[PDB]
Amino acid sequence: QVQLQQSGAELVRPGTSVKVSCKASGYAFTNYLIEWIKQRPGQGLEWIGVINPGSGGTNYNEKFRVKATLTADKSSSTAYMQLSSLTSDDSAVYFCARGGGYYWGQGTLVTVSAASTKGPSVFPLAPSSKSTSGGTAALGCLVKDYFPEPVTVSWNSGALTSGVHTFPAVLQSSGLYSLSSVVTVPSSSLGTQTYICNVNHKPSNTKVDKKVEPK
Amino acid sequence: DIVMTQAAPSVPVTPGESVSISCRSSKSLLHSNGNTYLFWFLQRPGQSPQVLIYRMSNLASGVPDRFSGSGSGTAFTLRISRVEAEDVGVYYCMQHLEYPYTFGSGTRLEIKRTVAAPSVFIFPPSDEQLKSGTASVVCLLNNFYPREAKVQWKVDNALQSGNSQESVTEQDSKDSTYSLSSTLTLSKADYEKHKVYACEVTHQGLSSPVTKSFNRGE
Ligand SMILES: N[C@@H](Cc1c[nH]c[nH+]1)C(=O)O
Repeated sequence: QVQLQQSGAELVRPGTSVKVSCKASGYAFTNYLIEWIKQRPGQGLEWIGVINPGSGGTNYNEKFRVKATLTADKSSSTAYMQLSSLTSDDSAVYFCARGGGYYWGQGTLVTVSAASTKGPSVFPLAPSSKSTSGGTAALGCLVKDYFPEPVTVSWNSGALTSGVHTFPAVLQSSGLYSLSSVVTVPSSSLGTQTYICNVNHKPSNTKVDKKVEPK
Repeated sequence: DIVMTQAAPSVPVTPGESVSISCRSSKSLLHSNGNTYLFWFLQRPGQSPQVLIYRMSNLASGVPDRFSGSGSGTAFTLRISRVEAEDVGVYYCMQHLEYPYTFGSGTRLEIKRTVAAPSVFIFPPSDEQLKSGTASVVCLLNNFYPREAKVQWKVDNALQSGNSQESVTEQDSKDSTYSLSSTLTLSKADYEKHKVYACEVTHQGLSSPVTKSFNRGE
């Protein structure tokens, strides 16, 4: 089974450089091309360039020729993309893909910003009579005031997935993000089942497991 | 460069029916080897893209038979027969003939389902948040269709402006609905100067607006 494993999310200051990696497994790395793709949040796909890891040869979209440098390390089966002279225009998810686009990396989010990391507060959205109808209750968690993206939310350590809606984050007027995650459950379960939202904000090392109590 | 055009930003389809998604190129994608270097990709919400069709008309390995591609050298169609609710996502064409490779702007597939009014829930600010000096009031519109839904906030029956923010989920891959949150943000001090908090919801599935409210102090 082929896998392309990309490095983790980056928060980097404007005017600096960043290097993202794409480690290949499950096939002979030097026998296939690696392509790089940019995707701004909520937007489409843009092609950056391609490298032949066996030869070192590269071709770049002219739009990225000043911005991007593609290299490959045969000994570690890893392809690299360096982005220089960073600006907020470079904030995006960057993908690697084996030639032709059957096999893709999971993406690397790059946020270019001078703002400081901040961890969120996590507040319960408690189920009440104002969130209970026809035997169904709604409850959730509000994940407020964090930077940068992303936050992940699970419920009951991943055991609860049916009826969960975790909303896209919003950027508040303060420049900090906020999101909520909700779940609908049987109202008859409110007294017998513990509901916990597991919130992770990796950039601030925030991990909160908040129990949401009926009120 | 070769410009790829997808003229429809979205196309709607009822599950079990067929749908066509169009793409055009500003130059023929035909190569002298006889292949036309047009590729179709799907990107599901929160996932990496995945290939569907390679070289215009060939089904990629493991892709369901219901997906097919055809075209001239400059105009192309991805046909999805027997559409399933799980086919929601964005469909992109791409040319792989000449550098720089280029993508179309994408066409979302909207799954048509029965119209459904939202179930509306309202959450006062938590005591924990109030201790920190801020108050967030959350109104949840759950599992509705179509996507268009308007939320207005009224505090002490005064219509609010400028202090709410909404988030909408992507169309659910199982039930084809959307959900929406609206959050009204006030300071604790401003929040305690008022008693009645209400969100008013307008949606095609409703004959008249639905209001959910609470009074501060249970
Ligand atoms: N003929 C292409 C180069 C190419 C070969 N294979 C794929 N692309 C060009 O001029 O950009």
